[PDB]
Amino acid sequence: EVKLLESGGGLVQPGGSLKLSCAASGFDFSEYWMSWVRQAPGKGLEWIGEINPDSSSIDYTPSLKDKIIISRDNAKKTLYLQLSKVRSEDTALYYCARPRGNYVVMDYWGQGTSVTVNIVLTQSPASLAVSLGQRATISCRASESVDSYGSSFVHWYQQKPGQPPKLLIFLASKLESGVPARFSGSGSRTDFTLTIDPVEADDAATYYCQQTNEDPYTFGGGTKLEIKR
Amino acid sequence: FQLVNYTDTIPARIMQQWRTSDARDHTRVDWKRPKYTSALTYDGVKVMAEA
Ligand SMILES: *[C@@H]1O[C@H](CO)[C@@H](O)[C@H](O)[C@H]1NC(C)=O
Repeated sequence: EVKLLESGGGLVQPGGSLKLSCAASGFDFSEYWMSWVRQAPGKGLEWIGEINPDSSSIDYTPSLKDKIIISRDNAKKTLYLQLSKVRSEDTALYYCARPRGNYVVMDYWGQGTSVTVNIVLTQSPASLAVSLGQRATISCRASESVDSYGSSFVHWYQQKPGQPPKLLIFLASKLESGVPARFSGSGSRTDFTLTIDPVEADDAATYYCQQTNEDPYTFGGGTKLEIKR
Repeated sequence: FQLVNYTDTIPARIMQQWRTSDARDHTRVDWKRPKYTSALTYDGVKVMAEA
């Protein structure tokens, strides 16, 4: 299991350039893709940097090409989310991520850092409270087409306050590693539904259903999960 | 015996091509540890297209 460790947390002055280096532990990212997507505070994510396994096609964002500089190395396994002449509106929570767009084996986001410089992904319920060891099954409706060759090309990643967004499911047919077979995601052309049982204290976070089969491939509306007792 | 060689020019080019063409849209089945049958079907499709 890859575990990207980010370095360079803190603020920065104006006019300079914030170079965020994130070391990829475990193994190298030569055969696995990479991506550096920023996330706002309390809101969803945002695809800023698109890369490949061998770092061949380092695609930039459609509106943030001047606020990001993709420069990494596959043999080094150490990305660098650099930029040039960042503005004041770039104050967000930057974070890296391992191969998730083309990998469903051990897809997991990076550590992340903090700095202060159509499709309707509507999940339900956005806030709930279950007892200890209870079962919860939330839904996630969409406006565009949700049926893509049977296997719904969508996942469910839960994020906590201050922690990075960790992936739990993938393509609604293969759950992420680490966590046991307790999160079952499904859905038949109506809405993505993921059931978690039994409820635990570690699951007290804000879940989010993200779909990669429609634009944009960012986080959903956000479903807060509170482990009541 | 070994038939394919993912370290050559054209095989690595096709590898990077499918790796780039998979991050946007998810493939039906994963492409980890590919077999020689996939390369054989690829070559057959290319042969049919060229013919
Ligand atoms: C086949 O791959 C190996 C792996 O390094 C390489 O040494 C060899 O030169 C390759 N053969 C050809 C004909 O490219």
